[PDB]
Amino acid sequence: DIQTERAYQKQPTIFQNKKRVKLPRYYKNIGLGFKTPKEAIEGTYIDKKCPFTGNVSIRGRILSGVVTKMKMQRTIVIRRDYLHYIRKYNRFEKRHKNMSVHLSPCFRDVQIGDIVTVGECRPLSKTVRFNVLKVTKAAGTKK
Amino acid sequence: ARGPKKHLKRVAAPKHWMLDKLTSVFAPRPSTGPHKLRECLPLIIFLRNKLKYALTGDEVKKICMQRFIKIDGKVRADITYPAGFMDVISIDKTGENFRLIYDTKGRFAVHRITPEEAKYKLCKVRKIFVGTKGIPHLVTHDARTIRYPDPLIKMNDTIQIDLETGKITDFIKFDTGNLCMVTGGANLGRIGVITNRERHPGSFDVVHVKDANGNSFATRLSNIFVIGKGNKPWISLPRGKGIRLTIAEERDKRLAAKQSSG
Amino acid sequence: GISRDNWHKRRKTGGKRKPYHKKRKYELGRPAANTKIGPRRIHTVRVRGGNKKYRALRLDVGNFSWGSECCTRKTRIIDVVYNASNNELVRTKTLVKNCIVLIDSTPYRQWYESHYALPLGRKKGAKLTPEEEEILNKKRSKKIQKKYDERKKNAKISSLLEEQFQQGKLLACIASRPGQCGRADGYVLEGKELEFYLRKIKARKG
RNA sequence: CGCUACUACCGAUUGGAUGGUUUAGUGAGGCCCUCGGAUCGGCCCCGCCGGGGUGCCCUGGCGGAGCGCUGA
RNA sequence: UAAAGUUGCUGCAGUUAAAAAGCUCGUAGUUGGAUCUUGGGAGCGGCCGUCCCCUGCUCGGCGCCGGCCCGAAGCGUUUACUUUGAAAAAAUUAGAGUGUUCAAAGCAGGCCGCCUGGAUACCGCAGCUAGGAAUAAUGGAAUAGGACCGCGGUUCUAUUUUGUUG
RNA sequence: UACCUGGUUGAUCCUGCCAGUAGCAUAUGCUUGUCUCAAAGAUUAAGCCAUGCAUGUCUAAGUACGCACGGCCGGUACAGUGAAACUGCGAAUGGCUCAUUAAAUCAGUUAUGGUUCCUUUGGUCGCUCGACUUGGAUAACUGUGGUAAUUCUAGAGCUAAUACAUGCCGACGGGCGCUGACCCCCUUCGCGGGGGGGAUGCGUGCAUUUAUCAGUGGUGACUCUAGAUAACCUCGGGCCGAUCGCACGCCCGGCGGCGACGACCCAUUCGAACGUCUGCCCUAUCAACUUUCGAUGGUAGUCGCCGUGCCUACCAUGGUGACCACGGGUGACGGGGAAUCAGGGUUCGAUUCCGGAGAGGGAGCCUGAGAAACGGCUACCACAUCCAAGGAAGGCAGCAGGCGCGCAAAUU
RNA sequence: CAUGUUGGAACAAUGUAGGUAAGGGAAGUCGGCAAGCCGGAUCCGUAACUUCGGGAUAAGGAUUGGCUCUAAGGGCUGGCAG
Repeated sequence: DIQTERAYQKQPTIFQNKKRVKLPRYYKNIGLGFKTPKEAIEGTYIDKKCPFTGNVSIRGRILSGVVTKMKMQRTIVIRRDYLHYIRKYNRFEKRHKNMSVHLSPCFRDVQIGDIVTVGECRPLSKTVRFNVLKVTKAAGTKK
Repeated sequence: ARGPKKHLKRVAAPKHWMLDKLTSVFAPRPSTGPHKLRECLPLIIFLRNKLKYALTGDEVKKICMQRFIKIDGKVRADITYPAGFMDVISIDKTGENFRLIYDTKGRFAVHRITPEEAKYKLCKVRKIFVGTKGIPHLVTHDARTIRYPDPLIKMNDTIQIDLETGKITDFIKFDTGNLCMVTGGANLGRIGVITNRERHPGSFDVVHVKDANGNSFATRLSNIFVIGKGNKPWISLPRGKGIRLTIAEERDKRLAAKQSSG
Repeated sequence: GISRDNWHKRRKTGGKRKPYHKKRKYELGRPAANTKIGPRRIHTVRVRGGNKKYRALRLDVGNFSWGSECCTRKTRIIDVVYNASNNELVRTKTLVKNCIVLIDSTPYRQWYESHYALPLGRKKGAKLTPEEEEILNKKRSKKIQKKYDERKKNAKISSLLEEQFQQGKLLACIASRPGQCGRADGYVLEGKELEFYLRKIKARKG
């Protein structure tokens, strides 16, 4: 189910050796008014880098982007698309700066083309400095 | 650049000293102290250019090393000591007391006061702290860490303290309708009443401040310093009383000054 | 020396970086401690900001906490059993953080004797002839014996810990960093975490 | 096509000369680790007896080790 | 560098002066028809010219007696656009004052101890913020896994309450 | 000031360049009376340097027994000066140059809830049952010496401290959490029972670890700040004052003022350091690049001041690119700015302000809060000095000045 | 099976058949003839030219013993146990 790894996956807040005659969870609210999902409270997953169940503090820039690649382990590549202005030719030009965001498994059902609102935190890895705070799927919704 | 810098170039000095560039390359880099390098007067600048007791820098050496100047009732003998906002400078021999209060333009005014007015000063709380054994501490804007302050004196309030003891004499809470002075930004050294503080979670909060002539300017919460209640302040105010009369209206008074008194 | 810089290596795109400055000091690497289990040897490092950092090269006696019964005792470290990171840190018996060890069992059995007035270990029929320890299992009042008779109902130990008291050595997990602190502080394994590390020990051996 | 003047081109020469990065080999010096032990001090029970409590003994003028243990 | 409208966004040329691929398909790129609260009122300016509207359920009163509403605050399709504010080192430039004897300058000076300056703008974009909703993108109900309801149950944890004591 | 003129022809109208025209900032030619500002070895050679200087420092307040001076005549040690010299702070600022470096540097904007910080400033400096000054060297000195030579140091003989060490009177009488001889009391038919008093021994205040009773205060949000209990306290140790001189007064061997110096820690100030968003010149005769010897992620450590493939073991197969990746060039340090401009642009920015980098090329480190420091060391590599041939010594892209190089740039 | 159709004793020259040589290293010679160097495997790296198949084991590098360990790769019985 969980703990397929070499070391025991647990949370460093809870203690899970109570004496007898359903272990509890460590959740938190992220701040700036974001609804912490049901999957991060009723869920069983252990994740170090999750901003609901794990240890990370969201502070600084809240950005948005559209999901591109989902082939990594608990990480996704989003695309930010913007228009750079040139003063000489009084027009714009399409650019993009696609970035690597950490995705918590409290977002259980995500596909490509979804719009994720991501928050700045400390560097998680070499090129990961953002966490998905909410997922807002595009047009369609059903088939 | 492998350690802390010790010189200050006269060109790259804070703008509100008014230091003429043709004199020297360097300006008085203020000694580390209770206030920041940008937003403070060093002692030499106040005692040389503003008062003209000293013609040179060796003369503020000869003044300070006879120890007549006492900053906040404490005898300071360092020519580059950073005297910031609301810090009261006292010359004991002359019998003159000067409070450092911001001008209409955003400069430090040569504002004289009574000896009664000298014994107390106002300090904005920067944070509260819980000490080593549930001792509430309280750090001000001049690094004053007062211990056992009143449980109602919170984060952004203002405390009137006595200088002899260093205890809290009285306090003012951050109320909408209290007087305040903007101590930074574009609106530097204007007195007005608070109408609303815009709550932006994460980023800085902005306060809308209305002066007596009926003019609404906004600023960050970092620069606002509450100084009294309603219409009357707790401190002596300088000439003008931080109205900020506009460049056309200044020429309208400068006309009448040299036309009437001639 | 050993650089800890992030600019000596490639970009995200996969292009070779150019160095704009050479090795700075605040980019600093010291060689590892590799803290073996032996008679206590600790060196000190003068670090950035003139602070200390204690390089435990050997330490034999740690300080482990029985989180369930709540008693922390300065206990002897004996043998290393598991290491999640490197299998060659169990062959060369080193002490790093989150490393599973066998600690002495007698300072916890002593406390369980004193606090509850029960035995732990003690084989079928194996009773005490010199008579020192067994004077702790008898002779209370008829009303402070009644104090102890509240503790005895909520006494019974976990049956997976029963064996680690009879063998005389407890599976413990180090929590501090012997390289940095000059200490081997940890906690005794019980519950699901114990069962997990018991399987991973037992899995290979056979 | 024949004379002169100048500028580029192909060209056998397994051409030549300067750099730049770098594979191998050897590898100075510093740093860490395990040692090491040139040396320099403690301390002890005896011997000649002081000096003072009554042979115990508080400190010393000295010779001597099993260099006894111990520090740098 | 200007003259160079002889490198062109403003702003050039391509029948013959130099120049349109031999033809069509075609992916990025670029660009994309029309369509959705408009009139009319309403008091006061002097037949006409402004204000306000086709929005809602923690906290004070001008209060009446499970309540008849206005005052401060958590809130309400997304973005570009424009408007204002914040925040933005001086120096330089633009500029205000001032007879360095004029000027370029500089930050000083003026009146018989006093008075008085040492302003002010500009500071592309990117981020922050609050108005405006035309223009241009974008969202919603069509296997109804629809909006508004008041209803009837399935389970968990606080407190308003069980005289102390479980 | 939103501008044009000459030249293809026998002559004409065009396209189109060439040539004139004005500014600017380098060189140079000829010429020169006054006065006021004033750039100046950047371009080529981040080429080489003889000589001199450029970083030293004491008040009443760490340490004076130099008679080098000196007041006193005989004072219970010490008047005042005083070279040294040891202590402890500075030398990591400044100054110079632009060699490298193209999302790097740097600019605006934000994060440190992810760290460190000498000093300044303000707190705390009898909260911990638990000694009227304690050890023994060592410099200057004295007296002996070695080498041609260095800001070389040896052997011997003294003596100091805020250097190096060691340590306790006081507060001190207790208070508080386990452990428990026995004590107050009846209930019921004696056992069960409902609450208190206590002879003890132990543990005692801020760092490492784990726990819950919890969560006094705060945050947009903490595994926050505090509070409680069980242990640990690194011989290469967290403090818990053997320091100094101004006036010295109270009281019958105690009390007391005014300041230096010093101190673990907290909060400041100066910062620094790593990260967030967006932004750059030419090039396709550079179209795919990265990854076994980390490339992009996961996990658990190591190391670091801290976050992180920074590094190591296991895994996963990712990461970037026509919206120009990757590779290459640049007479490329970046920006504030500068020249020219109707309006839009074009070109320049080594150059006094901010940030960066380097000290002939690389590499490594000692000390310190802070250098990977070069007016500090340790090696190699070029260049080069004195030599009695054994050995020492050196880093002007600091201020002057000399050589070279040049179209090109100042007084030892 | 009895050393190839015989034994014994010596250890001269010159032979035939093996080997090794300091320093140099083709100067020897018609001519590197003869001899010598290289050699297996595993991991790197691989040019001109090309009939695009090759060239190619191009050229050029590194490692290799013994011992004690770890890791991964399978079947039978009613995501697990034996």
